[PDB]
Amino acid sequence: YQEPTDPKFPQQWYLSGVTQRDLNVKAAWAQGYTGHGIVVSILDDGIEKNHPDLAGNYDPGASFDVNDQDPDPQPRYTQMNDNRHGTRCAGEVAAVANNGVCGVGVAYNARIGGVRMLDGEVTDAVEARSLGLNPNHIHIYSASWGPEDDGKTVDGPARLAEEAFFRGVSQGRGGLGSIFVWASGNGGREHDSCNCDGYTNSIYTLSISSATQFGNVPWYSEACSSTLATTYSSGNQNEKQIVTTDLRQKCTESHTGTSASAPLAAGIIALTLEANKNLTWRDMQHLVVQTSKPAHLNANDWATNGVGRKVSHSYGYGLLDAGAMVALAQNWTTVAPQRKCIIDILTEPKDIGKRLEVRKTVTACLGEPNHITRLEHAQARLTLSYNRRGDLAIHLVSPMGTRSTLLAARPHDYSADGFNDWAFMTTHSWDEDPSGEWVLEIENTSEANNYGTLTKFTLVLYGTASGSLVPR
Ligand SMILES: COCC[NH+]1CCN(c2ccc(Oc3cc(C[N@H+]4CC[C@H](CNC(C)=O)CC4)cc(-c4cc(Cl)cc(Cl)c4)n3)cn2)CC1
Ligand SMILES: *[C@@H]1O[C@H](CO)[C@@H](O)[C@H](O)[C@H]1NC(C)=O
Ligand SMILES: [Ca+2]
Ligand SMILES: [Ca+2]
Ligand SMILES: [Ca+2]
Ligand SMILES: [Cl-]
Ligand code: NA
Ligand code: NA
Ligand code: NA
Ligand code: NA
Repeated sequence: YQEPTDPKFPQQWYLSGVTQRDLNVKAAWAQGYTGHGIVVSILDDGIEKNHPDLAGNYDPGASFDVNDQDPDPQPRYTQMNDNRHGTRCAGEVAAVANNGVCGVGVAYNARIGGVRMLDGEVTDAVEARSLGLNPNHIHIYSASWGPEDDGKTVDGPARLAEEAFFRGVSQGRGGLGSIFVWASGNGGREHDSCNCDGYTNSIYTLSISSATQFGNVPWYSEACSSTLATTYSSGNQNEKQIVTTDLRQKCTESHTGTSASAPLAAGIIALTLEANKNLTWRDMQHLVVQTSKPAHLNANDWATNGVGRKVSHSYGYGLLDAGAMVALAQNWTTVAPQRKCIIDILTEPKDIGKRLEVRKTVTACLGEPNHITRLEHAQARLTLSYNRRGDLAIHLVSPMGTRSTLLAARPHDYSADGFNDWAFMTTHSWDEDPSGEWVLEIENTSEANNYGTLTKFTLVLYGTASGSLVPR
């Protein structure tokens, strides 16, 4: 195998590293996987389709302009170069290799397109038409943004966009399901807590956080239980950043944030899909859980879950490992159909006050076709009132003892509107048996005499009843 000759490939440290601080992408290339036949679309501010490092892989069938309602996602050029982000992300996935220009994409033989959707008012219809673009042609969608990362917003897909997620994972990709890759957020300095973002908090999105070059949690990172894994991105000014294509046929060395991590993951998922085109949307999440690597990622919350895997709210299961992903994909056995076990927990509303604990022992739908012995995602769908929402912290403990943070205190969130059937999601109990005692903890982290009431707690379990591996 001959590594790329592109002039900035040596600067793509998160691919070309020889120090083991990389995504292990060369190992996938050397197994023969480069993204050939796979189609990825960047949901963002447009894509410079004539960029010298994108044109050779550009796919009009992976593109649309939902801001101006036409097929051409070319960015709107401005003095401040506002609409450059989709072009940066596109090159992360699929910049052309061995052509003397900039660097390379993770999946440098994949086809790449973009939906111009963020350069205008982002409505529910705009979101739905983007998520649902050409779902039997596009395999993988990459989205780096969501509701405001101000540390005080709770929002997610409205009805059309949520319908687009369900249609995508159910009928998309010939019934195997669209793969939606999401950035978990850039709200770290606002103390944002990313289960409050219903896009990354969705089970239908494969959610990705960031690590700095020296292996630390970047200033912009949001911790939450819905995240599944990590790719490298930017950090402090002694740490390198992401190197990729830029607007006006240029090359940047200063692409940053969790919004630069999701495209790298989308590229790795493209290599993995080339290795096994029959993988379902759930299969892909299983592969990420099983192959991602905690080693040398620094966090104070690494915890071993009930099946022996280390998990962090900053990093999920750790750094994506492209060589391991493509190796495990090749002989992967499709998972069983998804079961869903609904458990209404409360027998009466509960005052929250300073602290509330709710304990319930469940059988996880024993005796039913939705019996789950092998968990995937779990949700605590909560309806509660509180006088100042950001003073709340919420934890969920599984029968195996895994403590998922559902919500951390958000100092800027002054809302008195509480949570209205908000489906807080955790990935940290993946492959555990969910039968037994679950514990929900709601705590007032402030010294103020805050008040409110929990009126509904639905525990929703997803998973199967077959196929488990020996614990790690
Ligand atoms: C270098 O940085 C470049 C600068 N760039 C500027 C533009 N930008 C940006 C602009 C707007 C933005 O707003 C948003 C805001 C949302 C949240 N939703 C919630 C539902 C709401 C409609 N409720 C109802 C009841 O009907 C409409 C807004 C979602 C997304 C979103 C959705 C999808 Cl499916 C894919 C992607 Cl990608 C984003 N997007 C997020 N980001 C990102 C930064
Ligand atoms: C894809 O997986 C399904 C489910 O196991 C199987 O029935 C089908 O034969 C597979 N298709 C290919 C082309 O391998
Ligand atoms: Ca256009
Ligand atoms: Ca190149
Ligand atoms: Ca956020
Ligand atoms: Cl469902
Ligand atoms: Na965000
Ligand atoms: Na997700
Ligand atoms: Na444990
Ligand atoms: Na149990």
